[PDB]
Amino acid sequence: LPDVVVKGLPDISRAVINIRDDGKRELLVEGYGLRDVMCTDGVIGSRTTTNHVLEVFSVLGIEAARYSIIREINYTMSNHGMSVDPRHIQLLGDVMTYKGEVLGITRFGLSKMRDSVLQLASFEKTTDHLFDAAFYMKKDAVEGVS
Amino acid sequence: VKTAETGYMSRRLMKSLEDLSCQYDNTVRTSANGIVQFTYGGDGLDPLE
Amino acid sequence: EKAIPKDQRATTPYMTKYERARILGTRALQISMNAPVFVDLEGETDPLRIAMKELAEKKIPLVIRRYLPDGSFEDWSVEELIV
Amino acid sequence: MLSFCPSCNNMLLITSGDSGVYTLACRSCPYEFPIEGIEIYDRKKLPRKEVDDVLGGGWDNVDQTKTQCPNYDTCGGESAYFFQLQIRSADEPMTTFYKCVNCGHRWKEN
Amino acid sequence: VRYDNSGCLVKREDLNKAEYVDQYDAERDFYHSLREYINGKATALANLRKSRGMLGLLEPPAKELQGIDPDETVPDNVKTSVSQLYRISEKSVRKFLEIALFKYRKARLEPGTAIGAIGAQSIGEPGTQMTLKTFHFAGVASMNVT
Amino acid sequence: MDQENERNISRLWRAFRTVKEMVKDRGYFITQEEVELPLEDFKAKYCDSMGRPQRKMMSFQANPTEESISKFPDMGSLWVEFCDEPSVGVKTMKTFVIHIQEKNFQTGIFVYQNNITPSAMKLVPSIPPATIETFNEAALVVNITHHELVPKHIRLSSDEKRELLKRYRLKESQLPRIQRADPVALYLGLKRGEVVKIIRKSETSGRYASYRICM
Ligand SMILES: [Mg+2]
Ligand SMILES: [Zn+2]
Ligand SMILES: [Zn+2]
Repeated sequence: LPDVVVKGLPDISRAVINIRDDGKRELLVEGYGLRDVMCTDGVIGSRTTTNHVLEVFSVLGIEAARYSIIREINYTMSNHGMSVDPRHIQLLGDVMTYKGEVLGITRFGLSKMRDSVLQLASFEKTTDHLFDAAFYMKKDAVEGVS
Repeated sequence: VKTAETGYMSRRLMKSLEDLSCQYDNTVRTSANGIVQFTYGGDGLDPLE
Repeated sequence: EKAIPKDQRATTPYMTKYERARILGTRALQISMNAPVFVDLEGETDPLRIAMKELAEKKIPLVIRRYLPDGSFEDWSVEELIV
Repeated sequence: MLSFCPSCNNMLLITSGDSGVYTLACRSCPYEFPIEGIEIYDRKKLPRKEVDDVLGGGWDNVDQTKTQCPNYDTCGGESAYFFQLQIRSADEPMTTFYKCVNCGHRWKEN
Repeated sequence: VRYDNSGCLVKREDLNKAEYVDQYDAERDFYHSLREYINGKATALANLRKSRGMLGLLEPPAKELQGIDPDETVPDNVKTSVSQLYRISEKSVRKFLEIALFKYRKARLEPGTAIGAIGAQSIGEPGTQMTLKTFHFAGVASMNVT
Repeated sequence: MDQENERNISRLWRAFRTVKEMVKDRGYFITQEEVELPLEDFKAKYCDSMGRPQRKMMSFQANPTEESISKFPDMGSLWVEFCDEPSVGVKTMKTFVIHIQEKNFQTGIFVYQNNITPSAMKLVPSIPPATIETFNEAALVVNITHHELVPKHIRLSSDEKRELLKRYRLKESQLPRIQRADPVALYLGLKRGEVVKIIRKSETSGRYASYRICM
């Protein structure tokens, strides 16, 4: 009994009121629900972003997903003094989101549209990819640098 | 720990952008001739320059 | 499979670094295969340096075939490609 | 609840008998504490969990130093928060990370 | 030219309507910024000239005596003073514009560039210099975001 | 209690405003006199005496405007309908499709309260002449189009799509894609093969346009 939720979204571990070195007391929450926080009363939904790219993608769109990707990566390397031209980050976001969904750089993500069984096997999971390609009678052309 | 952990990250990033090259019509395309960017960085400008 | 006519061309009129490197490599390979050179050597034996000299004099008899992604191509001679 | 029999000291439980009596029978031992208009209540306190004030910032307690940030043209910052780490082999010297007090721009001078 | 989305000319009232944004927009902003910089230099000279009493010719003149030089009434003193402080010759302006246009043209990305590989290494090389353990300034006491 | 009712009227008012904006920018005869509805005025027009919101007399007629009909010749009227029961049943969407077909509606907006039956997806795509778009009252409280992280998606007619595919000399497979059921694609009613112009802004490269094609 003394563990149940009566008030608030049951997605937020905790909320914490912050100050941006001014008289503005913004609050950032340690949760996994962005639409609920966006629609909560007294919160401006126009300016309300989460650092979770996949949460941005499912709520706002693939374009907002690539914006979130670019801002997150840039900020991440801006807190370590890594001066990278933003065009590289823009290209990373564009290659991550140009399929209409946020595709990772993980092995599962690489199987996006490449169809290059040689490149996939060189990357990782050689035998299963090769055998699936041989079973499916895949006809991959030789176009990639790998 | 960072050595190997970061080593794969760089290789993985390359594997994804291995065949992305600026074309002669000023578009960034995959090896499948599919468009990723209609103009590099929305500018067409080389960061090296 | 259709060459763009010379009167109009959308590609850049400037030579890229890759175009220059590949032109120098091709010309140097030709010279190393005993092709005649159209520059005054002044005692130079290296085919690569002979090719650089011809490029400086713009006397390399090669053209660059730039394929557009749609399959067409426009031809740019080494002379007309400005550096 | 957390109560035990006086005979066998085993944990007492509530069982429903005839007429639905909520007697505190002890399993494993013939012990029967019936309820005759008597209230068995177990109260345990719970924390109040008071409010928590603004997180703000405690940058006053962070080691500063006299270094001008790379973005000196935009912000004239002569000071920068620092911390030193040896993120090289033990033959290279230590690495110092900076953060301008005027703009917050971070950089590592090594 | 900024053709429409269907290939027509814009009406000069919908020039910046934001549905006709296309390529060449970065070039247009570059040209406008060049004009703004030259305008700043010219306005500085004009403010100096009008601070010397003589006419600050920010705008071209238009009158019957427009042909004559409006610096004749100046007694040869503040004229040489102004030429001492700011003296922008036409050759200087043309040289600056030549340099700026040449640099903008040279800054364009060259076709055939392995831009994807360059971006991958530009995002990955700074990634080998940062710790996987998040190291913070001692005393911030902020949330432990990775 | 009174708090639940007050929150509910405010929330459904926000949802109604978002729906009105969504049908406005999709291109239809809607203006600010019905978009910027004072919550009190909306309450004094769609909330009755004892104060319960009723969601049957806000279903309105949306008609194409002159510019929209000129650009897109095939665009009929829109029906936006709000559900009442928490769980949508077979009968309600059946009579909704009945209304669509008996009044010859090109498209229809369904905005339910809480949840939709798993059997609805087997009954909803059965409409040859029309299309059904399925929305939640809680999912459109704030329209994502007004978010700062969402660039201006601009839907292009078939003429503009053909011109774009020829200016770059492209097939449709070469364009970047945008998903069906993507939050912005659902907002604009993008159908498969509908190229949308995206006006994105960058800090270091200014305002520029990209394009995406709907699957
Ligand atoms: Mg060493
Ligand atoms: Zn006992
Ligand atoms: Zn600074």
